[PDB]
Amino acid sequence: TSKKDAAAAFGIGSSIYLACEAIYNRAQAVIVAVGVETAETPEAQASAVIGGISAAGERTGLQALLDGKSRFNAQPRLLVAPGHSAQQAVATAMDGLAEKLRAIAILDGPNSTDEAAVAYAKNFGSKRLFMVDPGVQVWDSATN
Amino acid sequence: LAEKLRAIAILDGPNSTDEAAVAYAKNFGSKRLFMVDPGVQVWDSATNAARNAPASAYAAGLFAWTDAEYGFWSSPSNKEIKGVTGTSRPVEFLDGDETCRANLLNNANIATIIRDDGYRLWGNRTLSSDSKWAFVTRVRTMDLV
Amino acid sequence: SFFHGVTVTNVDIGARTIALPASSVIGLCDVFTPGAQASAKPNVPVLLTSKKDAAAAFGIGSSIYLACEAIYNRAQAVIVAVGVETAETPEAQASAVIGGISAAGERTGLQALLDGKSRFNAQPRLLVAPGHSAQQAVATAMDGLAEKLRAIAILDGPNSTDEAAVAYAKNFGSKRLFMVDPGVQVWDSATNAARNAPASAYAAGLFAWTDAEYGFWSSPSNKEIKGVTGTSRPVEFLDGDETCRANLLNNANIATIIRDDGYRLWGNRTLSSDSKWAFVTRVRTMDLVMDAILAGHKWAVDRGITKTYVKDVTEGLRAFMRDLKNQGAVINFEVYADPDLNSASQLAQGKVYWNIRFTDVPPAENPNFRVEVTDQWLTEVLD
Amino acid sequence: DPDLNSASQLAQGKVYWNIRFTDVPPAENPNFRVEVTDQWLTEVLD
Amino acid sequence: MDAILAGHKWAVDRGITKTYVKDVTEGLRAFMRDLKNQGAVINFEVYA
Amino acid sequence: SFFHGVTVTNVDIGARTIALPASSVIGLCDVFTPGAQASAKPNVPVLL
Amino acid sequence: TSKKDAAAAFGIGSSIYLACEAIYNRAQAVIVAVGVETAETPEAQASA
Repeated sequence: TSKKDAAAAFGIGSSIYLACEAIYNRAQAVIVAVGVETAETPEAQASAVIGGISAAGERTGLQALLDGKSRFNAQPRLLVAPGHSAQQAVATAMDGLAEKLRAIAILDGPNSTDEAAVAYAKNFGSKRLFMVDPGVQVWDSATN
Repeated sequence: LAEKLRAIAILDGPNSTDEAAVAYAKNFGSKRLFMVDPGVQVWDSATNAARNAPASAYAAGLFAWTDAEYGFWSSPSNKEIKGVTGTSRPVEFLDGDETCRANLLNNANIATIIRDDGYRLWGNRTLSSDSKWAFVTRVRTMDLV
Repeated sequence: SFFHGVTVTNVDIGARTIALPASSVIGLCDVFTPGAQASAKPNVPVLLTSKKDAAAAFGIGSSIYLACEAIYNRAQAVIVAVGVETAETPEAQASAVIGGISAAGERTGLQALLDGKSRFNAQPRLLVAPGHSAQQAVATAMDGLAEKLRAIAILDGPNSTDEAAVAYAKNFGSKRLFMVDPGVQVWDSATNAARNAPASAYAAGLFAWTDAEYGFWSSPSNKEIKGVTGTSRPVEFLDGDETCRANLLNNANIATIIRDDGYRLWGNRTLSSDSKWAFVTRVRTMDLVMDAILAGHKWAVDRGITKTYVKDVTEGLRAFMRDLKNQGAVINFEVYADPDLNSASQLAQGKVYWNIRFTDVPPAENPNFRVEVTDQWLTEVLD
Repeated sequence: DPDLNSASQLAQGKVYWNIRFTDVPPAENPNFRVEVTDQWLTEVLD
Repeated sequence: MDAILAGHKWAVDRGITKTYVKDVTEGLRAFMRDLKNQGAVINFEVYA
Repeated sequence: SFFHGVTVTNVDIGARTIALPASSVIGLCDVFTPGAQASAKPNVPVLL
Repeated sequence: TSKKDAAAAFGIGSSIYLACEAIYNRAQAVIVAVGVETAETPEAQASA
């Protein structure tokens, strides 16, 4: 529920705290953040964000957002996986998850040319998908 | 078994070209048979890559979704298939051309997956030799009333 | 108990909204010399949206940048430009402009404009091959291409005498062919002199300017051409002579560029054999309301023919033509589901028929005035 | 059932009824027949 | 006959809408009315 | 299923307009002297 | 009836849970799943 709460939970400087910093600098919001461990390859990173169900019988990746109402009484309405939603597999997993929550899954296309943005937006056809193409250039406090 | 339970058996042919799928659907000349030929390409968590799904359980998810939102009297084609990152042997349907290989597959009473990176179904036809029962809406509603 | 609890449903039975597909995308295919200053491969389509982007893709001074400079100095349009390489013989130069398909199944020449919607979401409506449309081989393959895109393939005849243009326009007889005969004499800043332009891209910018200024239902046949300095082989239109040299080319379905300093387009007729599809306004408005309906009713492909389905397609089709009628595009209309075709057998096969009759706005190419003197009111100066 | 409910079968004690219904067909081919006429051109006079 | 011929060269490809014939006629009635109260004509009748 | 999809067809059943071909085009044939100042050939037609 | 019960009954990595994940990602339905063991010969896996 605050910017200091995200740095206390996920550590300051992580790639999900940098998304909570992006939200709390503009609005005063309430985030149900999942947080996954950093996988080795960018292929196996998409396994972590999509997730599924663990061997212990528990949802892991984006699927754990369905516990937002049963555990916090906060059902999410904006589904954001920043950076990983540019992959076709994660954006389709968040496509059907946005109908299990009646949420608006805010996608973001690839940061390449505009031809590769219309070719990416021609894959979805779903009414609960909002796509923001151009990559924002923001100041990094780590690498200055 | 579909005549016993009054169900609709959702089939799927091989992942070869259309010449091998039309020749497979000619064996079936009865209703309660729904053919979805082109294989859905889905992402696998084990190999961390794409996997050719048989695309028989994705039409079943589309059949079970349209009965919740629209109803059992509604055809599940022109509705979005979700969880799909593409189609093995991608089917062409450009604007309205009858020369496309999508309409050359629907004329064998075979539902297809047509859009760019495969995001909807295409076809209402069952594999029936009767002109009356050549609709998956009429077979689903007669067997339910 | 089918369900024990609250059932909140979204019925989704309303009428939809039909929009127009922007009517102003220009297909271009002209030669250029590829290298380090040109960032375009010599057969792929490039989406040029500005004058600086046409120079960064094809290079300054190329024969296709000079056609993009012709459009962007008159209008502000979207150019889907292909670009090709120079052939050694002009007999085999027409084969590179037409193209066809490659060894890898990729369309190369003018056929690459069919990828304009699948790649850039911009389907071209003006098919312009400047300089190469004077050959009959390119223009026959551009008319057949204009039936694939529902476009108006803008031609330009040879810059010889007027009989060479009448004999060139006799071959076609197609309603998607708009021909501008006299070659524009334009300033060339590469040689610091005045060259002769093929006068096809200058009429392309006139079509794309009136769509942004007066609408897609408006003929460009009275509007100014900006970039020119004159006209090669000047044609004559004096005041009101129906036997002028300019009017005899419009009578042979050929548009012209008439006045001193060459600043008017004159002619709104296609090369149509039928007198129905003569005006380029009626051909343009028909392809725009046949493509808005086709690409706007992709929601209604398996919705189920109920009584409220046909009633909410028609009332969403009536509102499309009504929003065109007060806009000025059509005069009146009559949208109605056909009772004589929507039988109980045709509905059972999944076939529903709708009729959209309408009248377009014809361009007033000949306003007559019948002036007379009389002595009817002569006894009115009496009190 | 009009052709089966006979007086000779009423004594058997077995009357017949028919349940017919017309199912909603999916609109798999929504044709549009759009034409350009010159009927309302005289409407442009006042 | 030359004021009308050289003064209506804007209306060569405007398109026949209801406001076109309205504003050519009512732009032509004002030309003859400005001739009537100037003294050139006595009366007029301009109509499509 | 002979076609699955939207079918927009222009039926093209209007009544066509007929125009008058040419009021006065004058065919001429009289003698002349071909040479330097005369740009015509002594048998081909010349549109004047 | 849910994705948890389809993974509790058959386990992840099973070919029938991959079918149940295909249904529950799109709809929310009741699945009567049988589940069989893998046969060696594919000529008799259809008989299984």
